[PDB]
Amino acid sequence: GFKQDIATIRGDLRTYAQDIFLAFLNKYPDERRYFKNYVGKSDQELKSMAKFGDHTEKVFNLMMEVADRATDCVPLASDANTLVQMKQHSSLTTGNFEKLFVALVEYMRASGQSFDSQSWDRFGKNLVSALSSAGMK
Ligand code: HEM
Ligand SMILES: Oc1ccc(Cl)cc1Cl
Repeated sequence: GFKQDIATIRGDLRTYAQDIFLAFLNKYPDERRYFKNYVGKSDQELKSMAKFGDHTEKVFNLMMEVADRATDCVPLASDANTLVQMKQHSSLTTGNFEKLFVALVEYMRASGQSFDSQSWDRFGKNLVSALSSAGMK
């Protein structure tokens, strides 16, 4: 279920984080504009860049913390507020977050694996509502 999925992802965080983030940029290539140092770089060039692995791992570490603190895939308002008030997220809208979660669920459905992809879709929908409520356009 969702709790096991958090354990699965955490066990190999850097690989899942890189694979899901690339799946996101591949599905929505205009989103790469927010990551100016990743434009025009192949996947293997990205993996040679320290900050690509560091910043993907830390994004997914936080995502897993927010997922773990949720009740029945409903995140804490405090965690939504953290994501809205981050300087790095100042120009984002809830649509950016929805795209990441559409890509994450598509990755889980395409994987070998028994992810609870309905729960990740729900968690994403609930996190979008919490982000709006915390003031994200
Ligand atoms: C639940 C979803 C997300 C979480 C948990 C999250 C978390 C984070 C974290 C922890 C950082 C700082 C990483 C570090 O300094 O090492 C970060 C930076 C950033 N995030 Fe997010 N983020 C999320 C979604 C998004 C989305 C949807 C976008 C844009 C489409 C975005 C754009 C960025 C950008 C541009 C940075 C700074 C890039 C950099 O300096 O490397 N994030 N995010
Ligand atoms: O390194 C990252 C991976 C995913 C997302 Cl959404 C943002 C950042 Cl900075």
